Amino acid sequence: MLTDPIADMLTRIRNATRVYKESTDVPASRFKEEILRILAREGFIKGYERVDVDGKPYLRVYLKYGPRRQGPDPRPEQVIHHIRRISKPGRRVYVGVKEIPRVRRGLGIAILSTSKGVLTDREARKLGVGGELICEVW
Amino acid sequence: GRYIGPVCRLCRREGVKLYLKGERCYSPKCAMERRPYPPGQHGQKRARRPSDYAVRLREKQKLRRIYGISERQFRNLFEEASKKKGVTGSVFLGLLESRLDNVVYRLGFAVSRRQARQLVRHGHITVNGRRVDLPSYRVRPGDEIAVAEKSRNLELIRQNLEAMKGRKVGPWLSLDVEGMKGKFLRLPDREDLALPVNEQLVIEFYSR
Amino acid sequence: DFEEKMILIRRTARMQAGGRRFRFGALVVVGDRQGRVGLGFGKAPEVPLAVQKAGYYARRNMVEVPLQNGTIPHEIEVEFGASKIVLKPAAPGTGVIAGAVPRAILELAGVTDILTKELGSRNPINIAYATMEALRQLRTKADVERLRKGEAHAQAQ
Amino acid sequence: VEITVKELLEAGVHFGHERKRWNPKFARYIYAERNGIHIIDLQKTMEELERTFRFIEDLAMRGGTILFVGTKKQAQDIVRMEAERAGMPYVNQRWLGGMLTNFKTISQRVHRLEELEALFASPEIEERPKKEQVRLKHELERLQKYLSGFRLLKRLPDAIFVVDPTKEAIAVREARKLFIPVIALADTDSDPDLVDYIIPGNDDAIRSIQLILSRAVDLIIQARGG
RNA sequence: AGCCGCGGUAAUACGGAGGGCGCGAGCGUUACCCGGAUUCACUGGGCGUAAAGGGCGUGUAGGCGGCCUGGGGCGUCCCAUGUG
RNA sequence: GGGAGCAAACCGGAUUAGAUACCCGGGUAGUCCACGCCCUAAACGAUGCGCGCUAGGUCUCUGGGUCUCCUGGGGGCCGAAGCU
Ligand SMILES: [Mg+2]
Ligand SMILES: [Mg+2]
Ligand SMILES: [Mg+2]
Ligand SMILES: [Mg+2]
Ligand SMILES: [Mg+2]
Ligand SMILES: [Mg+2]
Ligand SMILES: [Mg+2]
Ligand SMILES: [Mg+2]
Ligand SMILES: [Mg+2]
Ligand SMILES: [Mg+2]
Ligand SMILES: [Mg+2]
Ligand SMILES: [Mg+2]
Ligand SMILES: [Mg+2]
Ligand SMILES: [Mg+2]
Ligand SMILES: [Mg+2]
Ligand SMILES: [Mg+2]
Ligand SMILES: [Mg+2]
Ligand SMILES: [Mg+2]
Ligand SMILES: [Mg+2]
Ligand SMILES: [Mg+2]
Ligand SMILES: [Mg+2]
Ligand SMILES: [Zn+2]
Repeated sequence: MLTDPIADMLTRIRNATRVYKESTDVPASRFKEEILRILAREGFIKGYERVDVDGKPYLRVYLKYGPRRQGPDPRPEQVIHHIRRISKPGRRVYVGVKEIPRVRRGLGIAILSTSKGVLTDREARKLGVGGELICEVW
Repeated sequence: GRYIGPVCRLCRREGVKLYLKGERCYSPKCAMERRPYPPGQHGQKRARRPSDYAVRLREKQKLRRIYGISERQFRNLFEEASKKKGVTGSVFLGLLESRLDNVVYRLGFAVSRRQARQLVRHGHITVNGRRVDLPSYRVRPGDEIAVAEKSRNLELIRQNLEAMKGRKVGPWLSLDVEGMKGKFLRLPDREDLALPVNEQLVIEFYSR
Repeated sequence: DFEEKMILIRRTARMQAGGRRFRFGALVVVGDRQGRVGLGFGKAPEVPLAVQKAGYYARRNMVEVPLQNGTIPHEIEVEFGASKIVLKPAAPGTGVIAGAVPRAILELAGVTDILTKELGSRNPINIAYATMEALRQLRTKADVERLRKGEAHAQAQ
Repeated sequence: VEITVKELLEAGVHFGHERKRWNPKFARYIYAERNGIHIIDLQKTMEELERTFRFIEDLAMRGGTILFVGTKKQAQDIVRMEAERAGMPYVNQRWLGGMLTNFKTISQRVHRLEELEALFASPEIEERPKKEQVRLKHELERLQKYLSGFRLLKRLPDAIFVVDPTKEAIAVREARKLFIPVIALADTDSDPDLVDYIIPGNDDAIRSIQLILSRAVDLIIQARGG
C-alpha cells in the first residue's frame, strides 16, 4: 500500500534529478505544496506549478540544476545534493527550538512543521517555536 | 624531582640549541656548537624517516625540556589551557611565562633556567613584596618580581644585573636595573616568544 | 616546486614458474599548505622508482581546496568502498586530529584545525581517495548561493 | 558563407539511423518514424549548426588547430580532401588510443618518420645491408599510412571534429580528459551530451558527410581570409 | 611474549655489556570499569554467495496509512510560574 | 488392498593387493491406491510481503485498440543512471 505522501515526493525529485529530467510531477497535497514553496524561496528548485495529469490533481515541479560542467562527465550538480526525511512515520521527530539543529554548518536547510506552519530552521528559530522535523536539503 | 643531568646533549637531542647551559651556551663551546649530532654509540650514523608520531613527540619534548619543567605537570598546564577560553597553542605558552622559574630567567636575574630556579627555591625572591620558594608560581599581570635585599650583594645576582645594560627585556616587562626590580606588564603573545617549537604539533601529541 | 609527504609503501606479489616476482607500490601526497594538494599511487619494479612515479600522478591529480581560516567550510561525509570517511571543521586551536592518513593529506593540503574519524574498512588506499573525494566536494558560502539562487544572480547580489 | 534547410535535405541529413540501434538521450532532435527508421528535425539542426559554426569561426579567427576524425570506410577520403583544403590535421586511417592522452609517446613516432624520409633521401641508406633496406623501407609507409594527417599536428589541437561520436567515442573520450572541446556529426545511435559543439545529421550518408565538411571547411578559410 | 612472532653457529626479540628512549619518589606487573568496538549499530549496521529471508499461505493481537473542510487540543511546539 | 518394471537391505559372479563398492545376474522393503500419521530438504531467485519513482533495446507467452503500430500482464537475455 502507499504509506508516506512526503518521503515519496523527495524520492521522485531525487530520482528525477539524478537523470537530469527538466520537470517532474507529484500527487497534489496541501503539505506538498507548502513544503514546495520553501524549496523555491530557497532556490533548490525553479518552482512548482499546479497541473492536472489525466483530470487528476497534481503538482508539476520544475528542476533546478548546476551549469554545464566539463571534464569527461559533463553532468552538473543538483542544487539538491541530498534531500531526505527525518520524521519517519511510526518513528517521529519533534524538536523544540533548543533541539532545532542546523544543517551543513549553516550552508543548508532543515524543514519544519510548527504551530505557524512550514518553516526553515532560520525562519524557525527566528520565530521561536518548533515541532515535527521533516527533511533536510543542500 | 626535576631532571638533573648532562644538559648540553639536548642542546643536541632534538637537533637545535636549547639555551639551557646558559652563558656558556653562547660560546664556541655549548655542546651543540661542536658536534650537532645527538647522543650515544650511533648519533653520527644515517637517520631514517621519523614516524608521524616521532615528530609528534620530538616537538613536544623540546618544549618540555626547553622550559625546564617535568612531564607530570607539563601536562596539567596543557590540560589547563584546553580548559580555558581561547586559542590553545597560545594560551599554553602564556602560562609558561607566568611560572616563577621563567619569570626570573627573562627578567634577567640569572644565567640559565636551571640556575634561575635555585634563586627562587632558596628564599632569594620578592613577589609583590614577599618571599617565594615556589617555581610552580602563577605570576599575574601587575605582579612585582624583584629580589629580597639580603641577597642583593651577591655576585651571581650582580654580574647578571650587570650585563642587562647591554640587553633589553621582553616587551611584556620593565627591568629596573638599579632598584633591582621587575614588572609583569601583560601576558605574552605568540607574536613575541620566538621559540624553536611548533606548538600545534605539540597539541597533536595531546590529541592522541 | 611542491612539498610532498609520503603515505605508504608496499610490496605486492605476482607469480610465475619457479619462485615469485614482484613490483612495489607507493602512496604519495603533495600540496602547498595554502589551498592545493594532490595524490598519486605508483607501481614500479624497484622501490624509489615508484615512489618517484607516484609523485608524478599527484601533480595531475590536483585538488584546489576551498580553505577558510585553515579549516573546513561546512561539515562532511563520504563513502568509497566500505571505508567511511568523516571530516568536520574544528576551531582555531584544535588542529589536525585525524588518524594516520587524513593527517598526511589534510596537513599538506593545508588545514590547521579539523575533526575526524575512520570507518569499517580502514585500508589506507580507500581512505586515501575516500578523502581526495571528500575534498573534491567541499562547497563554499558563495560557490553555493551561486549554485542555487544564481538562476538570477546579480539581481540578488 | 551561409546554409539553409533546403540544402541539408537533399543530402540526407534528416535521414537518421535505426530505432533498434538507438540512443534515448537523442530525444529532442527528431521528427518521427516514417518507416521505423527515424527522421531528424532539421529545424533543430539549424539550431545546433548556427552555434556550431560560430564556435568554428572563432577558432579560425584566433587561428585554432582542429583535428579531423573519420574512420568509417566511406568517411575517410572525404575527411581527407576536406581537411587538406582547410590546412589541417586529420585522423582518417585509424585512431590510436594515446594520440591525445599520450601525444608525446605517439609523437616520438612522427619524428621517427621525419627522420626516415630524410634517411631515404641521402645515399647512406643504400650502404646499410639490403635486408634492413627493404625491412626499414616497410616502416616508412606504415608511418605515412596512419599519420599523413598527424604530422602537421605539432602540439595539442583546440578542438576535435568527429563524424561518429560512438565509433571514436574513444577519441572523444581523450579530448574529454585533456579539456579539448569536441565537434561531432551524429545521427541517433550516439550519446549527445558527450559533445559541446554538435551536429545532428547523418553518420554514414556519403553526401551528408560531404556537404557538412565542405561547408565547415568554408567557414574556416573564409574566417581566415581567402 | 599483550598480537603476528624470534631461537635449528652472523639472533636490532632470549641472558649480559656499552650505548638509547620514556618516566621520576616513584616505575612496573596482575585484577576490574569505560573507550577503542558504527563488533548490540537511537545517533551509527546488515541477510543472493561472506554468520543471517522464516519451506509456502491465512489471519488475531499490535505497528502503520491516500485526497477535500470543519470541531476538539491527547500528543508536539511556545510563554509565564512552582519544583529540581 | 496392489506388486508389472525399478529397486536399499540381502544372495551370487567378476574386477582389485583387498572391493562390504564402480561393472553384471536375481532379490524383500518400497515406490502404486486408500485412509489416518510423519511435517524435514541445496523446500533455492540460496533474494519474506505490499505500494510509489528511475534510459532503453531485442526476444518470447497472453490479453484489448482507430491492429504499418499503440497500450495492459507474464516469462527470459543485453544494457542508462545508480548500487556493490
Ligand atoms: Mg610530585
Ligand atoms: Mg632559613
Ligand atoms: Mg557499505
Ligand atoms: Mg571491519
Ligand atoms: Mg650473536
Ligand atoms: Mg637483549
Ligand atoms: Mg556501542
Ligand atoms: Mg555489519
Ligand atoms: Mg549463507
Ligand atoms: Mg531457509
Ligand atoms: Mg492520517
Ligand atoms: Mg485536518
Ligand atoms: Mg496539548
Ligand atoms: Mg543389482
Ligand atoms: Mg506402506
Ligand atoms: Mg497417503
Ligand atoms: Mg510429508
Ligand atoms: Mg533440521
Ligand atoms: Mg522464500
Ligand atoms: Mg516484460
Ligand atoms: Mg555503470
Ligand atoms: Zn646548553
